[PDB]
Amino acid sequence: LVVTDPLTRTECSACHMAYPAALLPARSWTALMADLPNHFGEDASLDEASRGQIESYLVANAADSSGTPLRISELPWFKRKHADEVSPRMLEKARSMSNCAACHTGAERGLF
Ligand code: HEC
Ligand code: HEC
Repeated sequence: LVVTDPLTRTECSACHMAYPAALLPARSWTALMADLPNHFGEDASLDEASRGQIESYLVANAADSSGTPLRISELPWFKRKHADEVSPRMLEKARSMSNCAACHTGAERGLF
């Protein structure tokens, strides 16, 4: 779906779309939030209080929440579904499978 949390939407849309919490399990969000200085080659670090607040939201709304991958793009379903649907040229043009909006026009609205 859609990141509604203002702090998360603000801090985590700085270099890419704000990935919805529901897309990763809690342990993956915790892992990512624990090493923001070394976040996929970039320094995404935050002040501690903010880090904990964002992490709490992500964990509470995670894929395995009530009611260790680091990438959505490495999940079993993701690999399986995109293998059929994405040409090598589509991938070349989008530059990375992380760039959901290059292919999904409604990504920022939770529409895939
Ligand atoms: C720039 C300084 C960044 C900020 C701030 C945040 N992220 Fe990031 N993220 C960044 C890069 C360079 C990448 C790799 C992109 C690529 O093409 O390989 C990522 C990737 C992610 C991912 C993985 C996407 C995927 O392939 O499935 C996630 C889940 C992610 N980032 C989350 C995330 C969060 C929660 C952030 C705020 C704390 C955040 N990112 C900030 C660069 C930057
Ligand atoms: C182009 C290079 C793409 C990028 C980058 C991402 N996606 Fe994608 N996705 C793409 C296509 C052509 C399709 C098939 C469309 C169809 O209706 O059949 C998809 C499919 C999905 C789906 C649906 C999965 C299913 O159960 O069938 C989802 C949920 C999805 N894509 C999500 C997604 C995310 C989160 C991305 C960034 C991390 C992302 N996609 C990138 C093409 C491309």
